[PDB]
Amino acid sequence: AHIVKIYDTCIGCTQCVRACPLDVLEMVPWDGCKASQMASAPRTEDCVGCKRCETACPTDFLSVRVYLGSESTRSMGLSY
Amino acid sequence: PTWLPGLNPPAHLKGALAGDNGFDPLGLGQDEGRLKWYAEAEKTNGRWAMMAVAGILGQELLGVTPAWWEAGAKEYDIPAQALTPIEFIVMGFLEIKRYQGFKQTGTSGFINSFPFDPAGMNSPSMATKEVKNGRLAMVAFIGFCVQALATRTQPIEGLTAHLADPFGKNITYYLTHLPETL
Amino acid sequence: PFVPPSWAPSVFVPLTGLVLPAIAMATLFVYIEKEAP
Amino acid sequence: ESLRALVALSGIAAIVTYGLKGAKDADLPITKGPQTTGENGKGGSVRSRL
Amino acid sequence: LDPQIVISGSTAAFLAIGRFVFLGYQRREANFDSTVGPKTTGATYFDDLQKNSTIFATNDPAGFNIIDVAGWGALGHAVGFAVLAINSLQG
Amino acid sequence: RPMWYPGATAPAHLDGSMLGDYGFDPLRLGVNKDNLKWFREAELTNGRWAMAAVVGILFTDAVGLPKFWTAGAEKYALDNQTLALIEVAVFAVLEGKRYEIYKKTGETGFLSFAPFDPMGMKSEEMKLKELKNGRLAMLAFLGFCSQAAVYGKGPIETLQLHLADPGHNNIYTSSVGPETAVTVAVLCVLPMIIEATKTLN
Amino acid sequence: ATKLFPKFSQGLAQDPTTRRIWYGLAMAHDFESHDGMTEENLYQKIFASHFGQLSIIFLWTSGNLFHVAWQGNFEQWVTDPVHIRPIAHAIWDPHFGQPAVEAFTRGGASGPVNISTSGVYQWWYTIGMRTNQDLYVGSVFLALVSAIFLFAGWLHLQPNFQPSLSWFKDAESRLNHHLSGLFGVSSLAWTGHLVHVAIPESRGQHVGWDNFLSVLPHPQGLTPFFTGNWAAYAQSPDTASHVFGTAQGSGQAILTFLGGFHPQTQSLWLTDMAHHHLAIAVIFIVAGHMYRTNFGIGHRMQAILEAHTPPSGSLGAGHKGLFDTVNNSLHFQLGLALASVGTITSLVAQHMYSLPPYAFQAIDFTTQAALYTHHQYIAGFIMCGAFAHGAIFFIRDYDPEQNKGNVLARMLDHKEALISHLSWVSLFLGFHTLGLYVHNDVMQAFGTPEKQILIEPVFAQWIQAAHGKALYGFDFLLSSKTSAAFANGQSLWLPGWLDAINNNQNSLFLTIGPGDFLVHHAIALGLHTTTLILVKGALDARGSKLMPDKKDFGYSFPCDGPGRGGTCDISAYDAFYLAVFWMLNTIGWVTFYWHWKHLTLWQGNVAQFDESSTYLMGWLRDYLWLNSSQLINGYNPFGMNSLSVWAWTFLFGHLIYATGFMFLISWRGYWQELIETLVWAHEKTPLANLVYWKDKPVALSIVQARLVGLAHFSVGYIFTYAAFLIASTSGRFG
Ligand code: CLA
Ligand code: CLA
Ligand code: CLA
Ligand code: CLA
Ligand SMILES: CC1=C(/C=C/C(C)=C/C=C/C(C)=C/C=C/C=C(C)/C=C/C=C(C)/C=C/C2=C(C)CCCC2(C)C)C(C)(C)CCC1
Ligand SMILES: CC1=C(/C=C/C(C)=C/C=C/C(C)=C/C=C/C=C(C)/C=C/C=C(C)/C=C/C2=C(C)CCCC2(C)C)C(C)(C)CCC1
Ligand SMILES: CC1=C(C/C=C(\C)CCC[C@H](C)CCC[C@H](C)CCCC(C)C)C(=O)c2ccccc2C1=O
Repeated sequence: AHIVKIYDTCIGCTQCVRACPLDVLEMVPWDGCKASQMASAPRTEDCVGCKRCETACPTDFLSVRVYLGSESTRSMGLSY
Repeated sequence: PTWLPGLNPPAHLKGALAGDNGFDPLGLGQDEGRLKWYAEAEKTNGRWAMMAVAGILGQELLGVTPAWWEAGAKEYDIPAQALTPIEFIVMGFLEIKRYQGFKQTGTSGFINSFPFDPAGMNSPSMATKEVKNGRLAMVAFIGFCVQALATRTQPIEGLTAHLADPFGKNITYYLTHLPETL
Repeated sequence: PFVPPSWAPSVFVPLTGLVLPAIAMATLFVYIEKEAP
Repeated sequence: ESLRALVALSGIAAIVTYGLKGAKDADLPITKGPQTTGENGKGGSVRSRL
Repeated sequence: LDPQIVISGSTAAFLAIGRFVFLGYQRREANFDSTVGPKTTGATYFDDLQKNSTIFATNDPAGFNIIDVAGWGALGHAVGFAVLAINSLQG
Repeated sequence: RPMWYPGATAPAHLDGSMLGDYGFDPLRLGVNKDNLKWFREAELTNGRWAMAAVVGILFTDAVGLPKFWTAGAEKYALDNQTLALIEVAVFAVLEGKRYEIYKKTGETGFLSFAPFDPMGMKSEEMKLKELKNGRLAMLAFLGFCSQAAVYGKGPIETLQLHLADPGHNNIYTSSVGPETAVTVAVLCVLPMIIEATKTLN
Repeated sequence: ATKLFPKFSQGLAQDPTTRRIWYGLAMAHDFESHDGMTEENLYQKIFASHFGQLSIIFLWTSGNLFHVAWQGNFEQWVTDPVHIRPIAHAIWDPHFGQPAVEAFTRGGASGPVNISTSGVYQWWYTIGMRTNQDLYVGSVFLALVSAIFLFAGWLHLQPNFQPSLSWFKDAESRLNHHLSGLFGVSSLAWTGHLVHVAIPESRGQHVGWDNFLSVLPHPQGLTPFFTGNWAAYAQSPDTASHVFGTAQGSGQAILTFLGGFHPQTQSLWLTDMAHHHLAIAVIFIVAGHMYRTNFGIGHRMQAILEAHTPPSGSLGAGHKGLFDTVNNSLHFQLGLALASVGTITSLVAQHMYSLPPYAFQAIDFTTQAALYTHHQYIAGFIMCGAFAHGAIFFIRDYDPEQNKGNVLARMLDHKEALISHLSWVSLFLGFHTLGLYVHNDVMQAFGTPEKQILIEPVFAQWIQAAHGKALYGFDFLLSSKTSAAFANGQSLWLPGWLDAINNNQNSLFLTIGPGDFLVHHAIALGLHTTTLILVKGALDARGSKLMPDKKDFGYSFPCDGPGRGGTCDISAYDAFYLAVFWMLNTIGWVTFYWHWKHLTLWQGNVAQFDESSTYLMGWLRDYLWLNSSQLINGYNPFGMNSLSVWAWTFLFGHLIYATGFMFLISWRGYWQELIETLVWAHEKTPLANLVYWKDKPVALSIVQARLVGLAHFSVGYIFTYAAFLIASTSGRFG
């Protein structure tokens, strides 16, 4: 399983969620920014680490990171 | 007691181990159990050194033909090649006896399945004499070795050649007149 | 006092070329695939 | 373990005996050898060197 | 050309020059407690073959142990044999 | 339980339940309880044939008859090719029952009909006595094969060559002699290492 | 599943792929990142591993002694070594045919032996071996010593003898023993061996373990040593009419200072090497009493580091707090060690081609070639390792607050200046070197060879005139007869050095010209470039502007994906990865250059070098093309000869090399899809869907394939060049 962490510079623009091809990110209520939202990663056992969430983040140096870790049969994307 | 005129004895002299003179300038004898192993090793090196000095001095006083260093290769009846394994076997048995007693029960020496003391006396006045003569004999035997290497003499030749001329025939002579003696 | 015999390459070469690789690879292959209880 | 021991027994008892009774010419090496003094003195091209 | 005069005078000179004038300057470098006094805060063997064990006692009024004698005598011997060796190659 | 070097350990499956168990297995061969069941009769039969071979190897070299390493070489006997085929059939037949009677009963007997005891003789604690004799005999057979080696005379002839004679002609004054001294010195110092393995646990 | 292998990393022994096998082979010696690794356990494992390495080294040397003594002809080689070739070992290959074995049987042997281009024969003849028996004794001894080291390595893991952590990290007590004991006493004892055995064997005598106790090494003997008459050990040295292995012109001296070469053997005198090891033994033993142990007079390294901060603050804190990072980290110490050992290795090579120590070296030319090339390549790899462990130090063991203001933080503060100026010098040397070579090529291609730039290397020729090479007409400091240095050294150690430096037949201070100018600049380009890549990788390991948290990923991580324009090869591992290619190139240049200059020296025409060395067609035609004539004729449809094995290795190298390109050029995912279709095919095939994988097959990961491609590149490169060098030099002169 990989390590996906959301940081506090998030502005809650939902770009990371629409870019995730595996549905491991979701938007939770929050009271720290104008949009009153913040991303969260409740299902990092389904993540494969494609790093589209990092590409979609607008704020400079990113508000979401994907640290690579120990692979499994789901995090390798093996269909056989 | 201690080697220097003045020393606070370290953590190997409490008041007594076998016979102690507070001489650990490097500081090895500290690990517990290990100092006991060193004590037994000191005793047994002394034992072989006492038997060795008795050996050389007994060879020379009883009038054997070669000196003690050329005594390995005269001739014998077996004579030389089959003398190693027998030694190894005999010393094996005795020695694994010694160790396998010393490890389990008797933290002193013995020879065969004992604490060995058939017809003798056991008191610290004998233990200190044993250790002292052992040290004396180790130093003595290394004296024989280096003295024989430099002078090419049997030991009593050295002692009488020194008693015939104290001022002279010293270590300075035999180290600065080396082609004379070779 | 030490000399290896004349027939020594003939025996020791295929031993270390074929046998020890075979035992090594078979043993290691059983070791790799073992499941922990 | 049984047949795995059997292949060890047979593999050893085949290869080790191939060493000293695979002398059915092995093409060159086994005591058929160089019957000519092949390249003893021929070593170098400019300097001979044996 | 006496070896005893050269070596004995050498070691005497160096023991004197270490005795009287270079003692305190050598003892100002004993104070390393500003940076290191616990070389090893250890409990057992493998730590006290590395920590101090014995203290060589001196009734010497200034306090030369056998170690300072060994050091200054060693330098004296090195320099004395250097003098004899430079004298050795035919002047 | 007198171990193979005076103060020793016991490997963790050679307790005192076997017969000749002096606790010697340094290479961990019989670690199964399935090969012990088999190595026991390997031990007993390998030893047993050698016990039956020592008698022949001594009598043929006491009475006369040409020396054993050239026994079958010259042969006044019959038809070298086919009597081996006689030496196949009766044996394989016999082996069927040896292995079968090994399988059906527990680890003891072999002959064709039953655990073979036509006498009322010892079937007791003295099976260790004959396996002890056997493991003596196996060592005795290798010596004779090393006498068909280096000296080339028979058992009793070299027995006369040394065994009325001093230690001037023995192993170490012979062809294969410098290696035996090394092996004696190495084997003798070996339990001194095995003790160091288990002193530091 | 949760397989056993490997036990050091639980997360690795978890996945059902074949990644676990390769990674389990790859992370075995990464002790710092196993499961449950404390610090004491780390040091103890490193200690036992060192013992393992020592065991392997000594066992290997015993192997060399054994094979030389058994299958070689060292007993016959010592009678005439300008003749019968060395023998390494004998071959028993059942694949051979009749002319193969008929060909390989060379050197006076009776079967397929192959020549020993290693220099062990000259080493063992110089130090004092003469027969086989001595070699066997040495082999048995070294095998025994290897067994001792292996046993000790097992010993110090047993829980009663495991040294505690603070026994390690004891700097001051380790350096006194290393410097005094390990260097000084070893050097003193080696002097003992030279004086007692090696010299009287070179006078003609058999000083063995028998009767070395009863033989005078010098016919006065320890009288002048204890009197102070030491120059009486140098009177009447070996005459210049000497014959080495006999007593002809034999002297009596044991400690001289002559310089120069031996007039008949083209090596240094043995007496000088005795004197040298004696002198530096004294120096090292004296230098071993600097630091403090459980006594008085010693030094503290922390005080020494603390007091060296300069006033005016040109350095911030100077060396404050370095001692708690040199002591606390292993990659820092390993980096320093690899740096020093690599530079010393280069020095070994550079001195051993020019000042050959061993008897009848430099008349076996293949020995010279292989030795120098070997040590150069070894030095290259070692230096690359030094910078790699620098990068690992920065990522894993660096701490900023402990290093606030020392020189180590200053180096991280202005690193762009460093990288910029390394870039500048690399560019400058590249443009001008390549430009001058291309210009000379164009001039040579057209009919005008006099229209080309040939700069004379006047600096190095100034230096060579400073050392005594009286050919350039400069007349100063050692070439002038009225200098102070010349007159002071004249009486004892100059006249050998001048006769050895004015000879134009040895390798000592070869004559140089414009080709050497150009090639030396090429070499400087190699060094500055490789330093650029490595230093950039090291200093940008904490983070860059493309990525300011590179420290959170560790040393060797793949990439950061397609974002921000895509970041391939961003790790420090990949910087070192790029640097390896430059190392191979640069050593290629120095070794091509050395080899060709000495080929033209040994053949006879230095003119060919001094003319054709100034334009790249000269290299391609006169070195690579002309000298590969006897190599590729190692076998043809007409027959084969000795150098057929080399002519097969020579293609083998190319094959590995070209396979190396595959893992570099074609990156991963293509292979992932291909392997997936293969999985389908084996899954649906009848009569072969009865055998399955236990661990699912996947393609090699991004990081691994770089290492594999580099392995093929390096191995093929080395095998190809070794084949060409051995085959060419031994085909001509051998
Ligand atoms: C480590 C150094 C070393 C090396 C590289 C070689 C290399 C070779 N030896 Mg050899 N040998 C060595 C040391 C070495 N020897 C020593 C010390 C001895 C004395 C016991 C011998 C005795 C010996 C004989 C008698 C013969 C060879 C032969 C050979 C050749 C065929 C390979 C073979 O069967 O070897 C077999 C080698 C051995 C049996 C000795 C190795 C013993 C040590 C304990 C093993 C080392 C283990 C190793 C480090 C672990 C690597 C494996 C691991 C990756 C899984 C080959 C050139 C054959 C030959 O000459 O053919 C022409 C041959 O017949 N060797
Ligand atoms: C070859 C026949 C043979 C066989 C099958 C056995 C079998 C056995 N013995 Mg054994 N033994 C034998 C001969 C044999 N012995 C001989 C000849 C001796 C006297 C030297 C002994 C002395 C002995 C003792 C003292 C003990 C055993 C024990 C055992 C049992 C457990 C140990 C084990 O796993 O061994 C398995 C062993 C094998 C399967 C043998 C494999 C053969 C190897 C691979 C080749 C050996 C060749 C040899 C090294 C080279 C020739 C040697 C020569 C130069 C001296 C096992 C049933 C132990 C036990 O439980 O008590 C009964 C025990 O304590 N044996
Ligand atoms: C005098 C005592 C002594 C001695 C001899 C050693 C010796 C050694 N220690 Mg050591 N050590 C000591 C005291 C000593 N130590 C003390 C007191 C401590 C506690 C502080 C330690 C703590 C310690 C640690 C923690 C470690 C060692 C290690 C080592 C080994 C280093 C590896 C090696 O082989 O280097 C060999 C080096 C040389 C021979 C010198 C090379 C000099 C130059 C560079 C080479 C060129 C010279 C010449 C040209 C070569 C000729 C080539 C020839 C083939 C022609 C070495 C055996 C390491 C080891 O391997 O552990 C097993 C290790 O990890 N020691
Ligand atoms: C003093 C010697 C020394 C020591 C003790 C170390 C120790 C270490 N290095 Mg290091 N290193 C060294 C020299 C050394 N290195 C040199 C000289 C280089 C330059 C090449 C490097 C380059 C280097 C890198 C780049 C890295 C390390 C890493 C490491 C650490 C883990 C090693 C590991 O897991 O590898 C496991 C070892 C293997 C899997 C072996 C691979 C086999 C290689 C590819 C050679 C194969 C060639 C093949 C045998 C040819 C056969 C030919 C055929 C025809 C027969 C470890 C602390 C790694 C680290 O710290 O990770 C963060 C790391 O990333 N080192
Ligand atoms: C009692 C007293 C006194 C006196 C004192 C003294 C006098 C002392 C001395 C001391 C001494 C007298 C010491 C010495 C020491 C010595 C030494 C310590 C040495 C060393 C040596 C060396 C070091 C050497 C080395 C070497 C060699 C071997 C050779 C050459 C080279 C070399 C150098 C390396 C008086 C009267 C004052 C008063 C007070 C009291
Ligand atoms: C990355 C890193 C690292 C590494 C680094 C390195 C790797 C370095 C190298 C370096 C080097 C590798 C250097 C070199 C140097 C050298 C030198 C510096 C030289 C000098 C010389 C001299 C000084 C000489 C002189 C002389 C002459 C000129 C001649 C005559 C004689 C005489 C002596 C006078 C470390 C680990 C630290 C850590 C951090 C990071
Ligand atoms: C061919 C290739 C593969 C496919 C490689 C595979 C599937 C592995 C092929 C190796 C086979 C299975 C065995 C090779 C035989 C070797 C001798 C094995 C050596 C093993 C050591 C332990 C000795 C990649 O996955 C890849 C990934 C990234 C960049 C380039 C490439 C690439 O070029």
